[PDB]
Amino acid sequence: LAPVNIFKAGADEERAETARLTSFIGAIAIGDLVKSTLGPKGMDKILLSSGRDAS
Amino acid sequence: TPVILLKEGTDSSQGIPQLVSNISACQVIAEAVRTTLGPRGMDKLIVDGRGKATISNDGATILKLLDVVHPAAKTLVDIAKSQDAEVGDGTTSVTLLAAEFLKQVKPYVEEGLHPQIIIRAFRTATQLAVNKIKEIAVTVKKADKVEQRKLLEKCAMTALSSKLISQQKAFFAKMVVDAVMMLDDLLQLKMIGIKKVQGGALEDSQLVAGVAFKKTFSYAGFEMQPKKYHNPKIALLNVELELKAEKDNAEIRVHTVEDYQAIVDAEWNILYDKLEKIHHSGAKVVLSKLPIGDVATQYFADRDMFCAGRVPEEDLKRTMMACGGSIQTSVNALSADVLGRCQVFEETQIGGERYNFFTGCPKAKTCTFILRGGAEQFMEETERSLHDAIMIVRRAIKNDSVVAGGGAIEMELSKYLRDYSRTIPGKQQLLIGAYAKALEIIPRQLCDNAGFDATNILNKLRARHAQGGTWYGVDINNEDIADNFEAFVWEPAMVRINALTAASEAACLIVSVDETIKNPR
Amino acid sequence: ALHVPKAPGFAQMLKEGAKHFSGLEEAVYRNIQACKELAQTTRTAYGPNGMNKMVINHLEKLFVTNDAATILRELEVQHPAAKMIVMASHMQEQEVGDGTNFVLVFAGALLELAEELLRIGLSVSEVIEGYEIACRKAHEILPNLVCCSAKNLRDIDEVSSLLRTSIMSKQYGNEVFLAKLIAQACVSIFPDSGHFNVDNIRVCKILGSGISSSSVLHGMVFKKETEGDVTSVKDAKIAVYSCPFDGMITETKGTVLIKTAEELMNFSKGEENLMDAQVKAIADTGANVVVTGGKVADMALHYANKYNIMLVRLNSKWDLRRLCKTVGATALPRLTPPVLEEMGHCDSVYLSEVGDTQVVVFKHEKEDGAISTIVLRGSTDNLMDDIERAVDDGVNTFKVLTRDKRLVPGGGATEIELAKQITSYGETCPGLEQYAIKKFAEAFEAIPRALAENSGVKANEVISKLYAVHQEGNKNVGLDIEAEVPAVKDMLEAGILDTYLGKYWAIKLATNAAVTVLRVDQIIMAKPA
Amino acid sequence: EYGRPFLIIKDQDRKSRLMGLEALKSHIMAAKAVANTMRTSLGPNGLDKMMVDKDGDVTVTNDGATILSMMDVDHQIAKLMVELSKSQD
Ligand SMILES: Nc1ncnc2c1ncn2[C@@H]1O[C@H](COP(=O)(O)OP(=O)(O)O)[C@@H](O)[C@H]1O
Ligand SMILES: Nc1ncnc2c1ncn2[C@@H]1O[C@H](COP(=O)(O)OP(=O)(O)O)[C@@H](O)[C@H]1O
Ligand SMILES: [Mg+2]
Ligand SMILES: [Mg+2]
Repeated sequence: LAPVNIFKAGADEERAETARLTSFIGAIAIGDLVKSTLGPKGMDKILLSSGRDAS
Repeated sequence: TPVILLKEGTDSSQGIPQLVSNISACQVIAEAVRTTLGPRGMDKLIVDGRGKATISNDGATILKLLDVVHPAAKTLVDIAKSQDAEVGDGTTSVTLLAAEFLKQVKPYVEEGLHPQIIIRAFRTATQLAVNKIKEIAVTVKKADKVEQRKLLEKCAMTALSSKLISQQKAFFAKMVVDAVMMLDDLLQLKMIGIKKVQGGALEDSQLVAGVAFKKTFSYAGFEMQPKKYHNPKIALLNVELELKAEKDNAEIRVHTVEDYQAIVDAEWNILYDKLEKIHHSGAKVVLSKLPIGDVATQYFADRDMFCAGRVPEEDLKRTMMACGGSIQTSVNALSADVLGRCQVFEETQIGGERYNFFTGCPKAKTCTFILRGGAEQFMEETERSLHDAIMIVRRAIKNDSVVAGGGAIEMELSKYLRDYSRTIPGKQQLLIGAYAKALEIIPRQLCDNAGFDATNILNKLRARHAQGGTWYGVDINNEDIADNFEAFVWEPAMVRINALTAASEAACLIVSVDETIKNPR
Repeated sequence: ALHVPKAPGFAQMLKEGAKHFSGLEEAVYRNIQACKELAQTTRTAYGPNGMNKMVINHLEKLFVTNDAATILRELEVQHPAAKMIVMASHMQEQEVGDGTNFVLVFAGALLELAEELLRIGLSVSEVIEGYEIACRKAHEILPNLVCCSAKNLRDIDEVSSLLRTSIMSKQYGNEVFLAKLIAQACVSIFPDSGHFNVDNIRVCKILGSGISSSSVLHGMVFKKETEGDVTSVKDAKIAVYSCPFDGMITETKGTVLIKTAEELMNFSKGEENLMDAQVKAIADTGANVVVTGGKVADMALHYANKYNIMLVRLNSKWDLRRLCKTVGATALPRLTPPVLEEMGHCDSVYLSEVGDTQVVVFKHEKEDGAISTIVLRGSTDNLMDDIERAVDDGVNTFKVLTRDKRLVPGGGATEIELAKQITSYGETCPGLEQYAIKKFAEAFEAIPRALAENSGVKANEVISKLYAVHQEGNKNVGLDIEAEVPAVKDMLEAGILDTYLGKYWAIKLATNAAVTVLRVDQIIMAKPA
Repeated sequence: EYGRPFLIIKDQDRKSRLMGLEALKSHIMAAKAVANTMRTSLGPNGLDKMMVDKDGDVTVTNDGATILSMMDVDHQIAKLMVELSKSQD
């Protein structure tokens, strides 16, 4: 990391080894979440809300 | 004791400790602007509370942006605006000369010398210094027309040597000189418009012998009307051409629908009457400070004529002065004289924006600059250097007397005072001698910045001046001394004369202070 | 430990936060010390060599002053005893205009000397009687000291010598140049018939060159700019209006009502035609410039440009009245064609620029005119204001000279003579009032001591030499400033004088301040808030 | 007595300052970081960046001007590179 700061407080940067790591973690996370609802014998999920008045 | 004279929190100091502390305080102010002097000077970057940054080389501008609260230092700030408001050039020269006057008499104050003796010393040499400048100033009162156009260029280039645009000083000097020679005999500064458009190289700047301004907000239908004319007639207006209510204090009461329909058609007949009155005058370009409705624009489109609304006031006055018409608040007396004539009108794209150009007027009294930079602070700094060239030419028109710069003038004055102090006896010998020593700060600060041996050059300069070489200054490129009058380093006589009086008055005022009282809040 | 339990009576009933002083020790000895402290503050600001002083008020404004009355106004005092002296000095400025520091030095010295008399056994009643007798005896002596007279107060050369001393104590080094300027301005606003009014001298400050480039303009100047396209006039006939330059309307609410198509269309045309005739009627009388104290309209401005009428606007209710005097015109409350009597005249009106500022100039070629203006050019705001105060002091001296023409020698020669003659009278008064009389004469010396101290020489050598010379019969011998070794000089031949009325009021108000303080016996103070 | 704390500038303690070569070297380090961030995105085989907005919006882009526009920077020299990119655009 260069000793000089270029970003305001709260801003963050990620690069090659860390950037491709984060992007792949997110994608497979959403893919594995919904695989259970696929095909003629998939099951259903429950969605309950903390914000929208416990819908 | 139980009842104290002045309220609690009052600060009071006096004596020699107070006066010496004021001398040292002014040294900090002269430090902020010290290394911004010379053909090889730098800039400074200042950031205010909100985060906006300003990059500047102008000496008066730097001192304004500092938040000085020291009462004695504020004197040096004010004389900067004094040189700024009278001649416009020499704001740093009057600051270094102010600090050097005080520093060279500081040991005498420690010895207990009465300040009123010090004050009499400064005022004695200044009348001698000023009267020396006027004697040896060079001028040619015979009116040669091409020499005048050369003298003004030399003065203009020398005012641009220490600025960001030094590499193009020969190109800009020609532009500035041409601007002033056709600006009437009162030379209003508002008669020159400076515009700033991003994108492009510095050499793409141009001067238009006319009026050019930005495209304004236009309604639906602005795009089916022609954008070029060869001999149009311009009708300047101050009347709002849109369908509206006559008076804010009006009121209509009616009984029958027959009059109702007649009233509805009355508003349209009013609007169509004004627009038919303009179209019959033969004008092709109409400009108004007030809004122009969409109905007018669509109507102006059907007859191949150009409309523009919400034009700024200043841009309209320049257009009147360049074209030669007059502003009309009514559309009942459009004679042939109240119209403006130009040789060509067009609308072009400049760096992403659209600009209106009125060029070709042979009787113009106004110019306009289009400045091309790469960033906001790049053209703002460009215009600040242009303003120094404009004011210098304005003064040179009224009085065409020049002296050689580059430290040549500061060594002729110092030698003269040194040859006059030896004639008078007493403590008046040491004070004038110390005064003459303060005048060789300018040649030292030029060599210190460039990076030479400042001690050797001064010794060479002092010997040449006392040998009998009046106009010998410093040679920046060659690291030596040379005659700056044959090297074309000129400046008007007003710049130096106004530098001494303001500097002498600031030094005298500060020394004459006994005690300072600050009361709470 | 134990405590002292707040002895009964008035002490136990007094509200918290309040104070109560009683007796000589806690009331008079404290007040004298408080007054003595105030004198030492402005004592160094006395005389031609009096050093400047720098004051920052509670609003971060910066003042560099030599004037004593100015310093006290911006200094803020809290002791009641010092306030009494302050009100005395402010009264002297209003009544005369100069000598605001003579009061502080004299009133301060009187109280200091009255301390020892109370210390050795005298009472406050006997001290006051001794002071008052000397005050009456001082005034009887004073007319005998007149040594010169103002001959003709409309002679430029003579007057400049009269005001030079009044400026010598303010701007040592530039007294000659400033004396010449004020002489020209005052001598040419002079009326034949008497009543020199002082407000008729205007000062305009413009930043720029040194002070030697300031000049005097026989007329008025404003920091404004023209509205129309006309800029300069060569021989102007002026019309002055206190009303807006626009079509008038009813003060009661008034709306325009229309019922037919024709009235809707003909309203706008009718209004414009009416405005054209009104302006043309004005131009029919020959007016070249119109000045108004209010808002202007666009239609009026357009027609004013068409008929070559110069238009200016300024709203002060005090600048316009001054302008009425300058050109001789009279105000008008309604937009009507002016009567030939009601129109002023001026030899030139133009728009000019001076030091990065736009100004409008009403210049007379007449030497007298009605009022005059002095333009100040300096390098700093603080420099102008101090010069502005000097111009006021010089003018106020000219005001006094009109009231009375008698001058007395200055430089300490007047106070030395008074001290010599009061003591001679004080020697022939038996009783316990002889001591206070001699003390009063001894306080007059401080003014020659104060000048000598700041001059950087020993005070006792000068005072000893002044007494020895004055015994030989020289009434015009005073302190010499130019000499670095203490010496004396003749004042009448050196042209150093001051107004007789300046001394007459200064002595009267100074003693009145001292005896007023001595009459106090106890102080009751309410708490601050 | 000679150098007792005397105030010259409002809030004198809270302001910093850099003079001399250490001023120029600090600018160079700031300028280099901006160039090394966007060295990758040059040429047909270049790669892109995924911007993230103040509120959460996602934008994937390869244009030089936009990356420097959506970027939030503090160093004054960095803003000078942003204005340089826009002027060319
Ligand atoms: N060609 C040159 N050779 C030597 N000195 C020069 C030359 N051009 C300008 N200077 C120097 O630049 C100095 C002032 O530059 P400038 O920025 O105008 O000062 P200020 O900020 O006081 O107006 C002058 O003292 C002059 O000696
Ligand atoms: N040329 C002079 N030489 C000596 N004393 C002078 C001279 N001119 C003026 N003075 C002294 O200056 C005093 C008044 O100056 P000033 O400071 O204005 O006092 P004040 O505020 O009481 O008017 C006078 O008492 C006079 O004696
Ligand atoms: Mg310059
Ligand atoms: Mg006086």
